[PDB]
Amino acid sequence: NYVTPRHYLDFINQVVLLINEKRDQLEEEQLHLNIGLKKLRDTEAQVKD
Amino acid sequence: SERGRWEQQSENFNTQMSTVVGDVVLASAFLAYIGFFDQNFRTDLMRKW
Amino acid sequence: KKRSDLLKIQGEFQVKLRILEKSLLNALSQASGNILDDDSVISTLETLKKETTEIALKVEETETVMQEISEVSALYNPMALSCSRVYFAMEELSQFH
Repeated sequence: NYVTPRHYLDFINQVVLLINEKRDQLEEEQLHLNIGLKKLRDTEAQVKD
Repeated sequence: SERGRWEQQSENFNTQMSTVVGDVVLASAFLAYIGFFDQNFRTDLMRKW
Repeated sequence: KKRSDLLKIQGEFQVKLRILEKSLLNALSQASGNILDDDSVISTLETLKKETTEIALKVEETETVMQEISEVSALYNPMALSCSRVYFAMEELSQFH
């Protein structure tokens, strides 16, 4: 088997595309998890009020 | 009780968000290099990483 | 059969919540004022208190099924092993053209 610079390059490109693909999915889900905890921690203060 | 559930989901996503870079690096090498070898080389390689 | 379907049917515990959650966030919105008699808030919520539970406890049994799985996946192990050994025996015969 042979590993060439060309492999190093694709390696990086994969790491670049996957960190994005993964972060995006996680942040888009943390956002939703926030539109929620607010709406809740709020209704909880309102009700407790 | 519902809001407590969101809190668990949230913390869970921060954990992932916290281990994404390393998780991706590892998954990349796997996709980039691992292929040629057999289980033993794959296994030992993943451990060095 | 079980192992698949069961865990193959994560959708309920997936979408039936991943969007039913979104439906709670709605009520709470068309709210902020008369929260205490709000049926869509009392609904969505208590709805979850149920549709939720399905997962939790039903899981308590899936760990115990994975156990059913394991027990039996060990009972066949020796035979599965003999098989691998037999095949690689046929592969050694290859030394003769």
